[PDB]
Amino acid sequence: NYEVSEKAFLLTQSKVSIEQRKEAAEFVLAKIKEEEMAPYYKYLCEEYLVNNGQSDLEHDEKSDSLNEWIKFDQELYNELCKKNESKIKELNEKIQKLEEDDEGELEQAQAWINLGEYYAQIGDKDNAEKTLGKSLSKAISTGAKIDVMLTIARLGFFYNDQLYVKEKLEAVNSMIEKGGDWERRNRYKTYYGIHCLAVRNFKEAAKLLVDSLATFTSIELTSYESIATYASVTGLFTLERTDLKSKVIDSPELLSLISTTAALQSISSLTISLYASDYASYFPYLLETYANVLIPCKYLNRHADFFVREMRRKVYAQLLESYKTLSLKSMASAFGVSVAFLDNDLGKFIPNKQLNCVIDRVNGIVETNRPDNKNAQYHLLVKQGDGLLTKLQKYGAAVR
Amino acid sequence: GVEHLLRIRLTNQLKSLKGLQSKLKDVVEYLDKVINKELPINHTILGKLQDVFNLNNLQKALTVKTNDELMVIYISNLVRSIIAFDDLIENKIQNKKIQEQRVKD
Repeated sequence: NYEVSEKAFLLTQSKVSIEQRKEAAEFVLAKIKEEEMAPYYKYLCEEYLVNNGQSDLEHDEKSDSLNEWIKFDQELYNELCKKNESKIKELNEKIQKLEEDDEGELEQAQAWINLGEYYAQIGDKDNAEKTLGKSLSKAISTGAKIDVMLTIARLGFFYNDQLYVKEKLEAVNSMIEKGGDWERRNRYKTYYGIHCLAVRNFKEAAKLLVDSLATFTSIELTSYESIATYASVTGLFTLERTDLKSKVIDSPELLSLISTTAALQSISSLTISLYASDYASYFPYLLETYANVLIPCKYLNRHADFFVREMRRKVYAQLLESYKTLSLKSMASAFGVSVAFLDNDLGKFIPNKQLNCVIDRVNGIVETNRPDNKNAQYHLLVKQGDGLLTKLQKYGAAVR
Repeated sequence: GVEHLLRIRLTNQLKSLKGLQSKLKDVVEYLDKVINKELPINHTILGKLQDVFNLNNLQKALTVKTNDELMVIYISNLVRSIIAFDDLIENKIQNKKIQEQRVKD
């Protein structure tokens, strides 16, 4: 269900082109004639409002925005009951006869597991996890448990529900912790970091994506280079510049990945320009980054403007370490900013204690604040040193 | 052998003051004898006496540099602040003992 999830994701916010939502809408109507996508489109209008929420024919009666092409016509309306008879009335009667004839054990479990995948395309989630629970008691080895954790993971992928799905994803590994091969051991930890990207835990969850996407891909939902853009942007985002030379710019998979398609423009254009300390050509590569990468990708657009605040402070911080004092004519008259427009970027970063820099408003001499031998031994020691008696007397003064 | 027949930080500092008065009482009594009444034949010993005073008996020229030498003393208080907090580690663990006594009681 990645095709309808990735392409129709442009229905959230697209400020670039109008045909982006139109071209992606063709894949929605093409894939829905085979398998039922109806519960996916119903949630699109129930998530974001006053943008695309008025395009549904029957939810409430509304017409708005630019898109008349996403809807259920009189054909799919009559096909709504046709798919329900095949996915419920037809399948449940065949499995019910298996319990009466008592044929096999794991074969009956795989029947409920395969049937449980149809409930994801139905839109009733109470019977989705119920059928998986019936096959849970019939599951013996780890072969039948592979598709169980995949169907449960689709509940948060297909319905975009990060609340009730993460409880079931953790319940499988917590009740019985085995993992089998290290391939699945990374799968239980991958789904853990997916729901943490919705709450935006930053480098905690995002550090596992660059490791998993550079080794193995499920290959069933998508391809290797389609979701590779998630690890390309978060690669330089989470990892410091010191380790970018031994990891990102030199990699067996990444250097062969840029030759597959030009839609990345991260591990190549942004990495080489950042390692060369040249910000003249580095910034125009960011112009095609957010547009052609962050917006179309799902988990990347969940952040969007959350990337730059961490990245914009870091790109200048690395330049301040290479010189004691810089010049305003280098920043204002050359690369990324003008004179007056510089106050908007570094103006809000310093009061947040993100970086320490000094700009001269007369002679135009940029000055860098260097802690020298102070560092965390003196100043930062006082800050985090007060937490010793703060956390001790918090619950300690009340005894029991 | 003599220890068996005969048988901390504040006591060690007590001997320091006794050595401070030794510097005071030895110089004042000796120097006052050479000067004023009854000058003995001297200036042979005086060269050795003033050899101590050149190097608040020592040097005020390092007062600016002394603050850099005092830094090690300030560093000793950096860890000691946690060492004083390290006593609260056992102090918090010992809280479980009495709390356990109330459960058994």
